[PDB]
Amino acid sequence: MNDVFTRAIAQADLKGSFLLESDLDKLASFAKEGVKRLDAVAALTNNAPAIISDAAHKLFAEQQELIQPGGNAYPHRRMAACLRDMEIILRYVSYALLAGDASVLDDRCLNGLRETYNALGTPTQSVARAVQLMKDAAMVHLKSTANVTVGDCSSLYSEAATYFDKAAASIA
Amino acid sequence: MNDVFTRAIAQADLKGSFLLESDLDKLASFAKEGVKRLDAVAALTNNAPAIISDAAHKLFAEQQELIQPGGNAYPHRRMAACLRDMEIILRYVSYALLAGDASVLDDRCLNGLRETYNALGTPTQSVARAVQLMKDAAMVHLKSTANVTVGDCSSLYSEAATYFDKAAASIA
Amino acid sequence: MNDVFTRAIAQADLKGSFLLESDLDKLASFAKEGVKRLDAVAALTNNAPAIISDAAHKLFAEQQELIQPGGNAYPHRRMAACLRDMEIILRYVSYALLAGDASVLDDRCLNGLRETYNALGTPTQSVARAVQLMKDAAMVHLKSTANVTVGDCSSLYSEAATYFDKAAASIA
Amino acid sequence: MNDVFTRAIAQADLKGSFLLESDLDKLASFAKEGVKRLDAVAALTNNAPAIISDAAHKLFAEQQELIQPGGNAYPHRRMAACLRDMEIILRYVSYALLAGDASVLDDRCLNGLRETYNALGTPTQSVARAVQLMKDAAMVHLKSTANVTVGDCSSLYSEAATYFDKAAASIA
Amino acid sequence: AFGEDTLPYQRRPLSQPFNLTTPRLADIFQDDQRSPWERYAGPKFFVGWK
Amino acid sequence: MGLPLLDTKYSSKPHRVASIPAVNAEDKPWVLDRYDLRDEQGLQSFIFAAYRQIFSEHLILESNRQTELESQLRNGKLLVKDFVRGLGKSEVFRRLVLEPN
Amino acid sequence: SRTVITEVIATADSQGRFLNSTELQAAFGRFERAVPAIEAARALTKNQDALVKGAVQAVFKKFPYVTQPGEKGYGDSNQAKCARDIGYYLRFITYSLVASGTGPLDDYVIAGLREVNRAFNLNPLWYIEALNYIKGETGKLLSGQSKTEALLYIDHAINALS
Amino acid sequence: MSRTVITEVIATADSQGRFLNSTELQAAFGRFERAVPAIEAARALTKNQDALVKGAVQAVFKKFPYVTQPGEKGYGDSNQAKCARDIGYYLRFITYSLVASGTGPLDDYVIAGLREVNRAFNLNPLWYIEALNYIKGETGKLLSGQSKTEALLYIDHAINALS
Amino acid sequence: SRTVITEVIATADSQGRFLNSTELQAAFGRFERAVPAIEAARALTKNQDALVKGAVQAVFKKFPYVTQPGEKGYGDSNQAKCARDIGYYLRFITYSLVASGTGPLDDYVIAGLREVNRAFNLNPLWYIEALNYIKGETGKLLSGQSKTEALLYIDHAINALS
Amino acid sequence: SRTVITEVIATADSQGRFLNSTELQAAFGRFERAVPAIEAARALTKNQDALVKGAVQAVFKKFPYVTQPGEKGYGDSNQAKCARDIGYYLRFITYSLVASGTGPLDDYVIAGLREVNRAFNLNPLWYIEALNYIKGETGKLLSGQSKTEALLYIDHAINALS
Ligand SMILES: CCC1=C(C)/C(=C/C2=NC(=C\c3[nH]c(/C=C4\NC(=O)[C@H](C)[C@H]4CC)c(C)c3CCC(=O)O)/C(CCC(=O)O)=C2C)NC1=O
Ligand SMILES: CCC1=C(C)/C(=C/C2=NC(=C\c3[nH]c(/C=C4\NC(=O)[C@H](C)[C@H]4CC)c(C)c3CCC(=O)O)/C(CCC(=O)O)=C2C)NC1=O
Ligand SMILES: CCC1=C(C)/C(=C/C2=NC(=C\c3[nH]c(/C=C4\NC(=O)[C@H](C)[C@H]4CC)c(C)c3CCC(=O)O)/C(CCC(=O)O)=C2C)NC1=O
Ligand SMILES: CCC1=C(C)/C(=C/C2=NC(=C\c3[nH]c(/C=C4\NC(=O)[C@H](C)[C@H]4CC)c(C)c3CCC(=O)O)/C(CCC(=O)O)=C2C)NC1=O
Ligand SMILES: CCC1=C(C)/C(=C/C2=NC(=C\c3[nH]c(/C=C4\NC(=O)[C@H](C)[C@H]4CC)c(C)c3CCC(=O)O)/C(CCC(=O)O)=C2C)NC1=O
Ligand SMILES: CCC1=C(C)/C(=C/C2=NC(=C\c3[nH]c(/C=C4\NC(=O)[C@H](C)[C@H]4CC)c(C)c3CCC(=O)O)/C(CCC(=O)O)=C2C)NC1=O
Ligand SMILES: CCC1=C(C)/C(=C/C2=NC(=C\c3[nH]c(/C=C4\NC(=O)[C@H](C)[C@H]4CC)c(C)c3CCC(=O)O)/C(CCC(=O)O)=C2C)NC1=O
Ligand SMILES: CCC1=C(C)/C(=C/C2=NC(=C\c3[nH]c(/C=C4\NC(=O)[C@H](C)[C@H]4CC)c(C)c3CCC(=O)O)/C(CCC(=O)O)=C2C)NC1=O
Ligand SMILES: CCC1=C(C)/C(=C/C2=NC(=C\c3[nH]c(/C=C4\NC(=O)[C@H](C)[C@H]4CC)c(C)c3CCC(=O)O)/C(CCC(=O)O)=C2C)NC1=O
Ligand SMILES: CCC1=C(C)/C(=C/C2=NC(=C\c3[nH]c(/C=C4\NC(=O)[C@H](C)[C@H]4CC)c(C)c3CCC(=O)O)/C(CCC(=O)O)=C2C)NC1=O
Ligand SMILES: CCC1=C(C)/C(=C/C2=NC(=C\c3[nH]c(/C=C4\NC(=O)[C@H](C)[C@H]4CC)c(C)c3CCC(=O)O)/C(CCC(=O)O)=C2C)NC1=O
Ligand SMILES: CCC1=C(C)/C(=C/C2=NC(=C\c3[nH]c(/C=C4\NC(=O)[C@H](C)[C@H]4CC)c(C)c3CCC(=O)O)/C(CCC(=O)O)=C2C)NC1=O
Ligand SMILES: CCC1=C(C)/C(=C/C2=NC(=C\c3[nH]c(/C=C4\NC(=O)[C@H](C)[C@H]4CC)c(C)c3CCC(=O)O)/C(CCC(=O)O)=C2C)NC1=O
Repeated sequence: MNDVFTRAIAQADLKGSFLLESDLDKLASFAKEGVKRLDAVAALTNNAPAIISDAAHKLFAEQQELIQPGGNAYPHRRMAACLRDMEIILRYVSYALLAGDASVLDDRCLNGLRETYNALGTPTQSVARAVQLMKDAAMVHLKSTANVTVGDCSSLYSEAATYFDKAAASIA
Repeated sequence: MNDVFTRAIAQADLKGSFLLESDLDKLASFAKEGVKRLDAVAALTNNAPAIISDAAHKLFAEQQELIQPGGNAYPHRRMAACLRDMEIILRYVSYALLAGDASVLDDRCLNGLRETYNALGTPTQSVARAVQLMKDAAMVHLKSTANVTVGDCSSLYSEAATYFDKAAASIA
Repeated sequence: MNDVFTRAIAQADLKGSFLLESDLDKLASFAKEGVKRLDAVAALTNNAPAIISDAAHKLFAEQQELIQPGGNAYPHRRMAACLRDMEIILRYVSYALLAGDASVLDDRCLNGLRETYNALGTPTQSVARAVQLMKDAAMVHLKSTANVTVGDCSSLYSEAATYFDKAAASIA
Repeated sequence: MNDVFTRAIAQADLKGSFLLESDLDKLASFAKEGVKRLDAVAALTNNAPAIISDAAHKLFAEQQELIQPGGNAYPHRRMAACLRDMEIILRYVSYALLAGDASVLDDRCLNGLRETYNALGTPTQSVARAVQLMKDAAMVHLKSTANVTVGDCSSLYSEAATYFDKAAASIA
Repeated sequence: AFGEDTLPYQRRPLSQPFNLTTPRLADIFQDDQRSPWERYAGPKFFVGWK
Repeated sequence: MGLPLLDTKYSSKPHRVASIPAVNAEDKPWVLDRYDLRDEQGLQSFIFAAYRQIFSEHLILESNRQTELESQLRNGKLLVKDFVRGLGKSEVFRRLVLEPN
Repeated sequence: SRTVITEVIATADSQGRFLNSTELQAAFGRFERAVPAIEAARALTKNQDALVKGAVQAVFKKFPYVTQPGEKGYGDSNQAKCARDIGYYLRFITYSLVASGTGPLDDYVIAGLREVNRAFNLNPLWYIEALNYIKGETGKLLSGQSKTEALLYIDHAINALS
Repeated sequence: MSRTVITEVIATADSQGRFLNSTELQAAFGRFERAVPAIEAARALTKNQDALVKGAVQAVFKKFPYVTQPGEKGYGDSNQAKCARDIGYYLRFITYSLVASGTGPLDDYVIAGLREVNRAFNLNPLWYIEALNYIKGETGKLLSGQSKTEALLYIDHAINALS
Repeated sequence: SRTVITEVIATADSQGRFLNSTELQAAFGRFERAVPAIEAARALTKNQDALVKGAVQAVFKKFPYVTQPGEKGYGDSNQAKCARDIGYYLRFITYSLVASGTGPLDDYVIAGLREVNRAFNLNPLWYIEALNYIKGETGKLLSGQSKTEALLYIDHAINALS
Repeated sequence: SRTVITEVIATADSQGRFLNSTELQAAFGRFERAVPAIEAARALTKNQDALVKGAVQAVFKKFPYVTQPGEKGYGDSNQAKCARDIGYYLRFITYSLVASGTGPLDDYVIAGLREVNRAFNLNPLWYIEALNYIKGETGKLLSGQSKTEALLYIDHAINALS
């Protein structure tokens, strides 16, 4: 399972060559923005309960059919599993955000998720909608400037957005 | 695993509504005839060796090619496997007769058994024939009026016949 | 997982017949030549590291792409897996040679090796070439008369060639 | 399995009060000197194999009855076991060094090692002697200041002596 | 593989986990569940800007 | 018991041939053991990892929590093999895993 | 779900044995107890509207502050969901009565209760108050033995919540 | 898939993930030496199969008179035929085991599932024990020296499993 | 309890191997981190009475219903227990600060939090927003990295209560 | 491959939790780690050729016999392969420096080293001595944190070989 440094190393070894000075410069810039990246990952970590709560509330406001008798989130058990899925996806997204590489999602979470959801009978578009709602919820907490040094981190916002979108696309 | 009551409950919950008075009356009648149902189930349980032995004798009179060298019941392990299969299917039929629903029989016994027999090279028509022979040898015992109160057990006889026919049709 | 005796007995049983005079004579001949057979299996077992080293030397002389970076035997753990696979296949050939039947080779070793290699990305024709190189290196050790009584062993050489080719063709 | 900070917090909770400023001062004094402790532990870790080789050589030198047959240290596998024991006790002393507490030493294995060596029959005073002499051998390496910035190391030496002798006195 | 002391774990490099690929149920119809083409036929209990 | 079982008819799998350490260290699953049970937070993590290995992390619900087995484990009167077996021989494992399949 | 019959069959099927005499005695007990339980289920089914509305009102009385603005009880939607949830609990109590087992409750309601209540911040005490109101009115609606059955199931739900 | 000397050797070498050491090929040499008396016994026992089976059937009837009267298992031509067929099976698998130098044929083809089949069809193990005792007596004469011991080992194994 | 050094030593001894680089110099990172954390602990230890007194009334402001008779907060003794609980939480935040890990807060507070809170019918939101007030007042008392430290440890406590 | 970040994520995922405080502290430690390590990698990448030539010449020097015909090290091809192998080791040490973890070295060089050496009759002491020469040379090339880090990874490789 690869982070950005290991991904660069794997590319270099496939070429069978030392790392370039340009690639070392890129990795050094990554290590420089690492503090901002840690702040974003910690924001997701702390705000995970509120993120999942907001996403669940909006999702079940939009799709009553899920929570109707016979729906895919009707009893307490299926709703609890739904919220567990939201937490699992948010957790793997935070993993990838820290590592700076989406290998965590693809390897551990999204490798066979659509086939699993089809086997269970789960509406997959609704899962993707929950992922997108979680993305919208998490952008608010990532943008929050309270108790954190002010700065520009739009690259991190775009990065987290593309991991959420990758998760949704692999699920949907 | 469902019985008649849980089948009714699940259907009502899918409709999202309480049980109608017609459904409760049906279940009351079921419970009232439950003592006769217990009699039939006990007749099947107590006479399992007799049923299996008679079915085996008849089957291996009809189909001698099973017990010839190169047949599918030739050595001792294969004959013991045959008798074991008959006992297992009789067990699940008695379960389905007590419950009142063929859900246990279909889910736990017959759901993938034809594929198994094909993978093992077993003649599924011979297995179905053995199941019908157990049907005959069993309804001999369910109809044994001796030692029990006389009454109309036609519904139970039909139910047992349907379970055995379902087994035979599923295997073959 | 049968020796030649067990295949004889199983083929006889399928017909439901005793073992004939000719079959018993052939099996007694096999037992008589089992002394040569033990010499051959010992010649394989004693010299296994030498056989694997010779095969690897020749194979990475002829196919340098295996050991270059980006190759399939390069990263120095894939080289260990290469040599380990060679030793496994040599071991199973020795098993088969002792038994007199290629059953153990076919079932315990090669059952799903082709698709395993395809999923990994391993060039299967190179693996088959390595098996053929092990055959070539092992024939010399088999034909060594040192410390062994001189005699005819052309049949054993043919059998060993058959087993090595069976492994190689299964992989390829 | 406790740290000096862990022990301080344990006593603070036991008395039910907050951590006193004197306790905080001593923790800060320990922490500011952390690189002291880390360099000592890391040098011990790196040079451990040489320490163990020297220790084995000498313990063979002064103590002779072991090496000949019949002693509690003749066989070769028994030599692997003795080397493992000296390695692990050195490692446990390293753990006590880094943690700054002997609870990581006393609780884990010293409790059971007593009855273990009583049941085995190997003398315990020889074990304590080997502990002391391996302490001397490791201390010699711990003196080595080359390749590292110069500084004082007396307190770490005192703590290491206390921990080695504590392990010996427990074993003895 | 594990013995009396170790907890079971998948003997595969874990970049391809089991529990993700294998669910507890696969391709069955459930009694409490409802077919995806079906729709709920029961009390609406509210009208939120339908 | 009764009759013997059929033949296994093996196939080539990574676990069968693993004389060489795995490709990635972090990708090796964690090997929980008796020592992990000595601590307390470690014991909670061990219990959760067992529930995740057997019950698949979606059945880790307070209704599904075997408390008798957990208390026996915490005592030290229960092996890890017996804890795993007791999770397998449980009402939740039959009702949630065996019945559907 | 889990009824008397289903536990009997599953216990037999887990040891791989035929249903023996003790199992049939338990099933007989179920079939004799079915009449009072079905009577209780019919009684609670006939009066579902009064029970649900009174339970919601008892919930509001016990916790007036919840219906204040910014709290969970304010708004038509939240009280409609209140009535819906109490209807769910009553429905599953009657299901458990008919099934003669706590299986419908243990599967539909209790399985995942803590996680869902903590996720949506639903106080269990609201539902315990509503179930206590249902418990009280069951005594008026039901006499003798059907009352005892309904009370067993409502108590099981209450203990599951608390 | 039988449990023979060669195959037990191969299986115990495979389970340990190692080559065949000295002792494995060593026991294999023992087996290959063993085979000549075993094949001699199997030949001398397959040649006399029909007389052996006939004598065994008659001996079982002599030792168990009650089975012969009407209303019992032994009454009827068909039960006669199946008695002869069962004893022929036992003899054939004893010869198989002799040839294979192991109890794999008996333990797999006859012994496994023996009790269940006997119980289901109400077959008495003592009938076959008496038949095998008669066959043992006759192979006491038919075989000389090593071959007699080799045949008696497997007949005794079958008798022990019947009991 | 659990600390970074404790994690290092337990992991190293579990495999029976000497310490690897990451372990050593993550312990280095902790040794450096000790300096701001201990200052944060001292700062939190100075003001404890004001923090607890503010927390109790912050709870009362946010949740008034707990004060009226028949509720948990009513009575002098119950409010004293409230103050004691908030003092416990603050002391364990300081303990985590000096320990550089959530260890003391996890074994001393989180371990068995939910069942104990449920048995005594203690609503966790009380403690949640009391901890929120404590976070707000650390918003002024502290400055610099120590600030973040305190905040995150309080973070963890909140994360575990919900 | 194993790294600080990668083991952080693996540990978090094993326990089914988000990254807590200590995990991000270790991540911060590695992020500060990177700079001296990346300068070490740049210095070793600039001076790869002289280092390789010195290592190969030292291997010949302290093993004069292998240079002679009839031995392993004789020949142009064998010595070119020696140079290539030392280039491999230096490249993977630079990889470990850049990754700030022994993931690359363990992944490529260490995993399966013994079996390959035994099968091809490659004496580990040659590579140990070449690593020792590289240790000495970087004793001159680097200083400060970078020297310590590079020596640490070279020592890891040396212990793995020996
Ligand atoms: C490796 C990481 C991982 C993921 C991602 C994962 C997803 C996952 N969710 C599952 C169940 C489920 N998943 C859902 C989720 C849906 N419900 C509603 O439709 C929502 C729209 C939607 C969620 C937002 C539900 C309701 C279930 C319950 C199905 C059941 O109980 O059978 C299952 C079936 C396994 C089981 O229940 O034991 C898996 C594998 N599992 C994993 O181990
Ligand atoms: C103990 C756990 C830990 C954390 C949490 C951590 C994060 C962290 N963030 C920092 C500053 C910062 N943090 C951010 C990121 C934020 N800026 C805001 O505007 C964005 C909403 C947000 C983006 C996610 C930025 C831009 C800086 C300024 C310094 C820099 O960019 O390098 C600093 C340097 C202190 C300073 O000079 O301000 C640290 C150590 N490090 C740790 O060891
Ligand atoms: C692998 C070797 C093998 C054996 C050994 C074997 C025994 C065997 N004998 C059988 C029949 C039988 N065999 C006998 C034997 C009796 N006949 C009497 O003359 C004697 C007293 C006595 C023999 C000494 C009898 C009575 C039956 C009929 C039992 C019945 O069907 O009710 C059957 C049931 C098949 C059928 O109904 O025809 C088996 C399985 N089967 C095998 O495949
Ligand atoms: C609860 C659902 C269920 C059932 C019932 C089931 C039956 C079953 N029958 C089997 C083999 C068998 N089944 C039979 C029986 C058939 N062949 C005979 O000719 C008869 C005509 C006929 C029986 C009336 C035989 C002879 C075998 C042995 C095949 C063999 O050993 O190769 C086997 C595998 C072989 C073993 O492990 O011993 C199973 C699992 N499996 C299930 O999961
Ligand atoms: C401990 C296990 C158990 C057993 C053994 C059992 C048998 C049983 N059967 C009964 C009545 C009965 N049993 C039967 C069944 C018979 N009708 C035909 O003759 C068939 C041969 C046969 C069933 C196929 C019938 C029809 C009744 C009377 C039904 C009624 O009066 O309501 C009764 C009640 C006596 C009565 O109604 O006066 C019992 C206890 N019940 C049990 O709980
Ligand atoms: C330690 C395990 C073990 C081994 C290894 C073994 C082999 C073995 N080979 C023998 C002779 C023999 N060995 C061979 C085989 C050789 N013929 C050709 O030279 C080939 C190069 C070569 C085999 C490939 C032959 C043909 C005989 C004589 C058999 C005959 O009469 O034709 C002998 C008898 C000679 C004596 O004891 O003096 C033995 C015991 N037996 C064992 O218990
Ligand atoms: C019976 C169980 C047993 C075994 C197997 C065993 C092997 C063994 N050989 C040793 C030393 C040795 N081994 C050798 C032999 C090798 N070294 C040179 O390179 C030679 C060229 C080469 C000989 C072919 C030598 C010369 C030593 C002496 C090293 C020393 O202690 O100074 C040692 C170190 C401790 C000692 O014996 O003093 C062991 C354990 N010792 C045992 O008690
Ligand atoms: C929990 C951590 C741990 C401890 C505490 C430990 C000590 C230990 N030493 C043992 C035997 C032993 N102990 C020794 C060492 C003694 N004999 C002489 O060499 C010396 C005087 C002295 C060492 C200085 C030896 C040689 C054995 C082997 C006895 C045998 O194999 O029969 C045993 C018995 C089981 C085994 O060796 O695997 C243990 C448990 N091992 C551990 O994994
Ligand atoms: C990879 C893990 C790691 C290591 C190995 C490490 C060693 C290390 N110790 C340092 C400070 C230091 N370290 C020492 C300790 C040394 N003095 C002597 O007595 C002994 C050889 C040894 C103690 C046993 C000293 C004296 C300093 C100078 C700072 C001071 O103590 O005032 C420095 C900063 C260099 C500088 O001052 O510019 C490093 C890199 N740091 C790390 O993060
Ligand atoms: C007991 C029966 C059995 C066999 C034989 C078997 C072989 C086997 N070889 C494997 C990998 C491999 N196999 C090879 C060998 C090939 N690559 C090069 O082209 C060489 C020329 C050539 C060797 C002749 C290599 C290099 C790998 C590693 C692939 C990787 O690590 O990604 C794997 C995948 C698991 C792993 O080792 O990582 C298996 C299962 N497994 C079994 O259960
Ligand atoms: C299997 C049976 C079952 C139950 C019981 C159940 C309860 C339940 N009620 C919910 C909403 C709700 N339920 C209530 C109930 C409150 N309303 C009043 O204020 C009262 C004080 C109190 C009821 C006594 C409220 C306020 C909400 C909205 C909470 C939110 O949206 O965050 C939700 C969130 C899902 C949604 O509808 O969007 C669930 C799961 N769900 C089920 O599938
Ligand atoms: C070291 C870890 C630790 C914690 C965290 C802790 C909290 C704690 N507070 C308790 C009592 C209590 N605590 C409160 C305080 C609540 N009610 C209001 O005043 C406030 C809004 C609110 C506090 C924020 C009350 C009312 C009780 C009495 C509960 C009862 O007896 O019914 C109890 C039960 C003890 C008893 O009932 O005798 C615990 C366990 N105790 C510990 O040992
Ligand atoms: C990823 C890291 C990696 C390593 C370390 C590695 C070692 C390695 N070196 C090799 C070649 C070689 N290596 C050597 C030994 C060297 N030549 C002598 O001049 C020196 C004394 C000595 C170095 C100090 C020799 C003589 C060969 C060619 C002959 C042979 O492979 O046996 C080979 C065999 C390649 C082939 O078959 O052509 C391997 C596997 N391979 C790898 O992929």
